[PDB]
Amino acid sequence: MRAKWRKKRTRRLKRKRRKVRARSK
Amino acid sequence: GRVRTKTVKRASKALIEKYYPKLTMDFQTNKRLCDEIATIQSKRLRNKIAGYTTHLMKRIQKGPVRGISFKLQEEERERKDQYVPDVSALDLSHSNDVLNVDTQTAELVNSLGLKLPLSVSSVSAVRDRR
Amino acid sequence: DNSQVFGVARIFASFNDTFVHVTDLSGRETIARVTGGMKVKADRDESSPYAAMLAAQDVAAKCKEVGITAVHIKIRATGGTRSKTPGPGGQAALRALARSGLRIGRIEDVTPVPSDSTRKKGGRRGRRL
Amino acid sequence: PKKRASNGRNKKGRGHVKPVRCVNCSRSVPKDKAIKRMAIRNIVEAAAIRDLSEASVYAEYALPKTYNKLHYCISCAIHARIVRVRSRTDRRIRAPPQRPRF
Amino acid sequence: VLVQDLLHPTAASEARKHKLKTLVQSPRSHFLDVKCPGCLNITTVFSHAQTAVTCESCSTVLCTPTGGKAKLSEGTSFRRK
Amino acid sequence: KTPVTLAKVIKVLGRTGSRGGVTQVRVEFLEDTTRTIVRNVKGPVREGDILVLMESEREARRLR
Amino acid sequence: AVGKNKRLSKRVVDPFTRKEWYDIKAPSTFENRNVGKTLVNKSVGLKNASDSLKGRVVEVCLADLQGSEDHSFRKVKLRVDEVQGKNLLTNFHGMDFTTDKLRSMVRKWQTLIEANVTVKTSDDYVLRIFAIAFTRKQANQVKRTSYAQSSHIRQIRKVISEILTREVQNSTLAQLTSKLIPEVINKEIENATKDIFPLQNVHIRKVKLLKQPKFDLGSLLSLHG
RNA sequence: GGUGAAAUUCUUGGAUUUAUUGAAGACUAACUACUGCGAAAGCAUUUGCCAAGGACGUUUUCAUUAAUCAAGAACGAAAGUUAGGGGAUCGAAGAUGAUCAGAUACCGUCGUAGUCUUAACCAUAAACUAUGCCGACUAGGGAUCGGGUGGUGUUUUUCUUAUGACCCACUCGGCACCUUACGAGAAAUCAAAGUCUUUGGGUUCUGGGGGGAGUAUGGUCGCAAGGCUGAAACUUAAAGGAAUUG
RNA sequence: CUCUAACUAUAAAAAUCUCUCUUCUC
Ligand SMILES: [Mg+2]
Ligand SMILES: [Mg+2]
Ligand SMILES: [Mg+2]
Ligand SMILES: [Mg+2]
Ligand SMILES: [Mg+2]
Ligand SMILES: [Mg+2]
Ligand SMILES: [Mg+2]
Ligand SMILES: [Mg+2]
Ligand SMILES: [Mg+2]
Ligand SMILES: [Mg+2]
Ligand SMILES: [Mg+2]
Ligand SMILES: [Mg+2]
Ligand SMILES: [Mg+2]
Ligand SMILES: [Mg+2]
Ligand SMILES: [Mg+2]
Ligand SMILES: [Mg+2]
Ligand SMILES: [Mg+2]
Ligand SMILES: [Mg+2]
Ligand SMILES: [Mg+2]
Ligand SMILES: [Mg+2]
Ligand SMILES: [Mg+2]
Ligand SMILES: [Mg+2]
Ligand SMILES: [Zn+2]
Ligand SMILES: [Zn+2]
Repeated sequence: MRAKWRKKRTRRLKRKRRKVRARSK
Repeated sequence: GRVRTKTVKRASKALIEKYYPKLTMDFQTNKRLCDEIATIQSKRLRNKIAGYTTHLMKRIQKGPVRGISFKLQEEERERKDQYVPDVSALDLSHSNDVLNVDTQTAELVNSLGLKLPLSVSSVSAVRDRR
Repeated sequence: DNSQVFGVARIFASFNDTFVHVTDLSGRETIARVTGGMKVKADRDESSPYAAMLAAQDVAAKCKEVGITAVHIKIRATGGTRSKTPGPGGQAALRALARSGLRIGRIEDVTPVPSDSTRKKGGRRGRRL
Repeated sequence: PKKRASNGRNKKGRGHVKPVRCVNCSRSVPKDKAIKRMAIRNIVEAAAIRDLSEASVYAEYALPKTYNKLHYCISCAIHARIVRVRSRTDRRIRAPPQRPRF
Repeated sequence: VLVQDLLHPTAASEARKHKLKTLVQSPRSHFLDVKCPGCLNITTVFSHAQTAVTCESCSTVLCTPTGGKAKLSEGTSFRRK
Repeated sequence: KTPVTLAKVIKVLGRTGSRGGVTQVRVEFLEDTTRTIVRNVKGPVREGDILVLMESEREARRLR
Repeated sequence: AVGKNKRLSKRVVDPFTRKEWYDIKAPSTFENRNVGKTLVNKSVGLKNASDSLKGRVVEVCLADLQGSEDHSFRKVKLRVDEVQGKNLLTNFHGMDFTTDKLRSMVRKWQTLIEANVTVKTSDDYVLRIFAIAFTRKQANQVKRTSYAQSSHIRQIRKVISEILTREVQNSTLAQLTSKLIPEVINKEIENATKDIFPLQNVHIRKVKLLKQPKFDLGSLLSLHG
């Protein structure tokens, strides 16, 4: 693994969860 | 691919060192010599030693060289390095009697408090690139 | 002058398909546009010296037919953004022009060079062949 | 580990340097770590200097030369034989390799 | 090194070294008495003078501004005082 | 056309080619002896031989 | 070398049979007045050859136009204006350096000084002049380099600017070329800037035309004869 | 055209290469260096204006006004985001023809958003000298840049006194370099990473095995991307540094 | 103890891999 891409995956998860929260409100 | 290995080289070199007065430039004569005067078990090794010794004979007669230093060459160097010329070539005599110096060396001589006949001259201190 | 008919060879030598394109002193009227690819079959040895040599020989024949004897060569590379470096064919074309009867004079390096213009092709890490 | 004291860059006090593009591989690279060779060359080789000479008016021409300053990358330079991987104790010798033609 | 008289160094050492480094620091500058070519009025001038020191008698410059010691008027006469 | 040319090698320039069988040779033409050219030749060669060329314009470089 | 897609989105004629030759004569200031020959299509009214010729440019080394080899590195552009018949008259267009000398004298360990200026000449010609200078090792150097301080470049650059301003605004392009042939202006610059720094090998680069008044037929007639 | 090769794509409506030009936008080669400046990011055409700054010089002035910095603040590469001005090259996403078993990757031809700007944000980079700042000292040698000193120095000629540019010698300050250990460390190596078990000059900030993870949540700033602050449950006996030999 | 000159030019494709790791005092 290369920490760049792990951070990219984590930020993708962050974006997905933030969009879910925005749709929830 | 024949390179005349260490043993033959050292044996022939020692033969040179100890026997050069009694050696010639002819392969057959040195072959008979080295067979009679140095115990060699095998004929092939004897012949190789004789060949290398003859090659070194031709080399030495061509001129004294590295490594080989026997009695005659050492005596020649002894009588040749004891060479002493005539008057010392400094002697205040050669190169326009009363030799040239520089002003700073002149004042060294003056500060020493000795005579040391002198001839002052500047330097034109320009530093050439060269 | 010795009653000579001057011309300009002005070779353009990229790393592929060396060009030989002679014109008059005014530079506008073209003679013998035949190039390296004209005289080779592979379409990939165009940069090879053979293509340039045959092109130069045919140019020389055309020049002898039209009267231009002495030449003023202007060697050019692609230059500009691309590598600033002369191609291999153009020099052989120049030599072939030299052999075949014609005369030379004032060979020039007319490589177009920029003063850092043109953010150019390749990307950050560049070619990755 | 510290491979080279000068970091193999030769910047050491500039912060940032303007990038330059490689001649062959077109890689952007800091201009100091952009190994550079002054390709100063005669416009034709000796195999054609004669050929041009007898086919030349203006006898004894100056035969003008072509100059260029190749700014390689490092990958092309090591691949295209310009720079050679030398031994550890020989890295610290920065003089050109002993008078190419003597 | 390793054995010195820092208290009695050679005068050459005093001269060569930068000031503020001597045992006691004394400014390398000095004061000079200078005669203007026009009027005989003598004037006292600091070696590294800053402003153009015209004589009070007449508008004749005696020193010119410079990073180091001021440059004179090429005709006036200076003596170290 | 029969522009066959003859050239005597004066120096053997080692041996070139990945195969290790082709020789670079510096041949001076028998006609116009003042001119010399280097060319590639396949087969055994020694200096002093005289060799045949269909083309004499082509300069031969190393065969990679 | 055979065929191609030929995405068209015999009737051949000879190129040279319908073509004809013309001669070029240089301004009388130049030494070797005969320049060479140029190829034209055959003269047919309604687009006569005269319309095509006037405006062309001929690109010739200065050593050719003088005879000696000391002018090898220079290279003059001439503009085709008047057609006499079997011979055409050309006015001065521009003058330049060959790239080889320029690249040769731009070496390391000596910074260059460039001086650009845009000046009207004596009569009406708007021109642009470049000046290239290089620092010189004094013949006692032990420091291996001859960099100049930006103040020195400022002074030398300005001085060259007024030097060119005077030498162009005072005399016309013909007299300008008269000064240009024996490069008196170069040694003038070297002398005028000698007190700043040695400044090896100053030269005038890319004498570039910008604008011309109307035609001045009489000027051309006086130029050639 | 382009390449290891191959087409993709433009071509007698004459493509490509020619000569003049013109257009817009971009950058500022070659000089360009173990070289300059700045707090850092960074900064390279000319000229004017605007203020600013270090170093040097200073027998000028105040006399502790200082250093580091929690809280607070200003700058802060690229990429990103708003709108408006641009619109050339180049080019993420896409469109294409090759490579391969497959290739929406590497080679190649178009190509939006972006690169360029004006206001508004964002504040992160391998922002690296992976070395915090201010101090003092310790070892020799060269050069380099800025400044100032002496040269009865040389080139310069405006007869010549003045400049300038060099040569020498000295000094102050900066990027650095070479030899070396007599010190240091684990070693690479360092003239600072020394003056440290002979442990003490003043100071801020960081870390306590590795994964979990710079993740969950709570704040906090931002329109947005996300930035700062920031654990545990659990799991593991190693992960890691340096050099040595294959 | 006076010395500042010569140069060339390649990047086709190439993926994967099972046990079994242990012993130095006289
Ligand atoms: Mg590779
Ligand atoms: Mg490594
Ligand atoms: Mg390097
Ligand atoms: Mg066309
Ligand atoms: Mg500078
Ligand atoms: Mg700085
Ligand atoms: Mg520049
Ligand atoms: Mg804080
Ligand atoms: Mg941006
Ligand atoms: Mg926009
Ligand atoms: Mg594909
Ligand atoms: Mg793609
Ligand atoms: Mg691959
Ligand atoms: Mg691509
Ligand atoms: Mg494109
Ligand atoms: Mg950070
Ligand atoms: Mg850090
Ligand atoms: Mg820091
Ligand atoms: Mg932990
Ligand atoms: Mg983690
Ligand atoms: Mg948050
Ligand atoms: Mg390791
Ligand atoms: Zn490269
Ligand atoms: Zn007075």
